[PDB]
Amino acid sequence: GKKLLEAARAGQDDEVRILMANGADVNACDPSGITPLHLAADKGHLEIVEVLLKYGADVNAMDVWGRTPLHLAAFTGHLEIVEVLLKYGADVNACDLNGYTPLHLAAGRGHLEIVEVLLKNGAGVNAQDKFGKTAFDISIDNGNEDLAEILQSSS
Amino acid sequence: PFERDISTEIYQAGSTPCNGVEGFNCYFPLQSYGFQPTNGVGYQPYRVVV
Repeated sequence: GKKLLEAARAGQDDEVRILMANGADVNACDPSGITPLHLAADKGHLEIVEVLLKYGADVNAMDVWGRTPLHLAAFTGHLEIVEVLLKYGADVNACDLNGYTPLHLAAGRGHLEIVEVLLKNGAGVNAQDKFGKTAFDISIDNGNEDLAEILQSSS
Repeated sequence: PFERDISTEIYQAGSTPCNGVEGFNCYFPLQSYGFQPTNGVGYQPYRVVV
């Protein structure tokens, strides 16, 4: 189990392919609940995400803070990771402990394409965090005019 | 074994300092205690001594 997580953290293709073809669990995690897909979306290893989704990895990874693979896809700014995960059937309105939707993270992190591709899925523009703020408030805090326009267009 | 966890500060993961600023990855101090009025053992607090 730990070998798969370390190999995914190391960005290894054949190693993880052999490990998950050997019989190891695809959703092995540490006491902090770090799934292999969590690190795959963290470091932008596209082939790792593809292999995990093909072999049937979890789509609703849940760590201590409540982060999801799509949350880190929007946080780090990875192009096709979020696309393949939404093709898997990922939820769009997942709320973590802080209540920060992935759209809020993408807006605050300046990823226009991620915001738009989540918006196509049916993203909730009127989603609120634990403080009652929306993605528009975080965007205007970040001072992004074009992002504010594109978020207000669908609102 | 035989140690005390005394953390009078807040986390920072790898990037965002949180010294008096709203940090999105800095988390926050210890969460409070939900003394529910009348519920099951999941919300029935107990007092213990050693």
